[PDB]
Amino acid sequence: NVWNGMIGEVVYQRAVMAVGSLTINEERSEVVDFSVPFVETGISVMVSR
Amino acid sequence: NKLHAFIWDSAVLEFEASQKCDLVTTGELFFRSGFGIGMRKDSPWKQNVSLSILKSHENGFMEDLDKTWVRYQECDSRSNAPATLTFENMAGVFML
Amino acid sequence: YKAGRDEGCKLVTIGSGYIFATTGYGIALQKGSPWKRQIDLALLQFVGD
Ligand SMILES: *[C@@H]1O[C@H](CO)[C@@H](O[C@@H]2O[C@H](CO)[C@@H](O)[C@H](O)[C@H]2NC(C)=O)[C@H](O)[C@H]1NC(C)=O
Repeated sequence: NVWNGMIGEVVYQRAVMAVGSLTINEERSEVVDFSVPFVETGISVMVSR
Repeated sequence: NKLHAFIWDSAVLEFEASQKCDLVTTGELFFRSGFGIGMRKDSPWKQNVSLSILKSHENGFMEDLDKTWVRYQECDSRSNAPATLTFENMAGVFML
Repeated sequence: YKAGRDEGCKLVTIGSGYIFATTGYGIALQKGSPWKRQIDLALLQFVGD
């Protein structure tokens, strides 16, 4: 029940913002307040051709 | 053939192209954006609607909606391979 | 990005760009942060321009 990482820094007021490859999901958006998604991501599978 | 080109959302245009044989999309998506559920600037449903949308994205509900409503295909004939000759293509030599 | 920068193009994402969770990267902020509105508007302006 303790957040670690960039979300951990934002939650515990050690950082106002967390810029980076930060994916939006339900739990994080419950614990922090995300902005508009500025790049599309999501689960994907990469295999050798 | 009254309008040469129609600029519109990727989802709607791609669905129309998949459904209709005589229509085809171009490509090179621009102004990448997303459909949102608009609400007034001071509303009580803001956070809950956003969280429900995110949760439906996390599981397969939005994938199920795409499958049932957008991701079904009637006539496509879209490939990079060279076209296969058909009756009308070489009916001239048969009549010859 | 890794597939684009891959050497020899031996690695590919299946489905020709198949994305499952289709979320997006966001700028994390503290709950009820006063910067959310300005950051959202700025990001949307950047996308529009
Ligand atoms: C929005 O969602 C929140 C969280 O689910 C709701 O708040 C809870 O509501 C239930 C039912 O009234 C209560 O039993 C909980 O104690 C509430 N928890 C919190 C965090 O207050 C809220 O009712 C929902 N509705 C809106 C639009 O605000």
